[PDB]
Amino acid sequence: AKLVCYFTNWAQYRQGEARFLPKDLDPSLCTHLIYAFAGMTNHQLSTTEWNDETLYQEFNGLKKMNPKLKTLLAIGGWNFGTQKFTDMVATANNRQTFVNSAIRFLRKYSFDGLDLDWEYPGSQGSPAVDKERFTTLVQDLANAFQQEAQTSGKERLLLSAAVPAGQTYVDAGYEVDKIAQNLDFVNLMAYDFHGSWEKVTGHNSPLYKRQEESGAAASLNVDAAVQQWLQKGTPASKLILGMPTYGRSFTLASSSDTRVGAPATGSGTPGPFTKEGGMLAYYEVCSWKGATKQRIQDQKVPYIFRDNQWVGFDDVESFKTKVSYLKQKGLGGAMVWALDLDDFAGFSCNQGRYPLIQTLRQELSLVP
Ligand SMILES: CC(=O)N[C@@H]1[C@@H](O)[C@H](O[C@@H]2O[C@H](CO)[C@@H](O)[C@H](O)[C@H]2NC(C)=O)[C@@H](CO)O[C@H]1O
Repeated sequence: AKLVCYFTNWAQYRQGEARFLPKDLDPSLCTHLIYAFAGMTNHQLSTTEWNDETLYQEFNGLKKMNPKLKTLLAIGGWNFGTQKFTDMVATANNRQTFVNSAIRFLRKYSFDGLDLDWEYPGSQGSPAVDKERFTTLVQDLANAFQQEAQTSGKERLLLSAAVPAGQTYVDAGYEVDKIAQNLDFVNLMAYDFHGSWEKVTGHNSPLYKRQEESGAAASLNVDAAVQQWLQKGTPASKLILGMPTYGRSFTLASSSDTRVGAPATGSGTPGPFTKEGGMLAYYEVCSWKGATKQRIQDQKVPYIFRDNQWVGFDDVESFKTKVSYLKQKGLGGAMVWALDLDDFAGFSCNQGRYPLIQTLRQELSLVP
């Protein structure tokens, strides 16, 4: 089993106990640690924060403590958008520039691989031609990594990709069968199924559908996303089930209608540490004062409300349920977004450090 965990290079800017610093990294919590995010300049891999080089040395320095650990560098993410990917994959020449830059960069900073997080080929402004060009990029990287291993005698760089759960994005961007041949593993982003971009409440990461759902909505759940990627050609051993350590929040139209599917007027109030309306870290809801928590019966996940604020999130119980699920489906492991949104310092939830991610590690039988 794998436990793939994302580190984010902006968590260092949160205040107080929420500030995530190198001392908060645990070399043996996860099997694979992915650094979010690198960017791109002139079609070439590049840093995005002023101290990335300092953090790269910390990050890969964990491997001194746990020599089994593998690290990857992720390029892209939601905010990065698509234009730079589109421009880089538009020609073989530009892809070659990128691939060669990536190998040099990963070796320079001692990363064990690259995680592609383009959100997404064929969507978010990216043209339809990018579906096949993404296939080619994946093939180009895999083949070049194989070649460099032969030339250098070093262990081959890994290639993974973070991929969407929703059929609209999957079919617009991903030749699933083809890319599965070349990716070492596939990080399924089985979250953001619902959120405050919708005008009714819905859970960030439900395992199964609700009875009231039909049509496309009935596939906006973890089980459907997993089965989608498997049936479209991803080997189970390569499919890594993503898990969120955050929830998605809504302001209710009325505090007297708190159902799943109740009318919402927008994002929930920003969290005191995360300061982003529409999401909250686990540590911002795990002990939410004066709130009312219950479970969504068929979806196997909790929601919590307080006055006109409503939040769908994951807890220890839902993480256990999801690991039981992934094991039943024979998947390659779990992935988690993100280290810094769990109660990494044990300051809020009275459940110790990393209560959610330690649950994943325990349920996968990966405890040192
Ligand atoms: C692998 C993965 O989940 N990638 C995406 C993430 O970028 C995204 O997290 C969001 O990243 C933004 C930067 O690109 C941040 O500004 C934003 O705060 C952050 N949101 C959260 C809830 O952490 C995650 C989660 O939505 O999903 C992908 O879209």
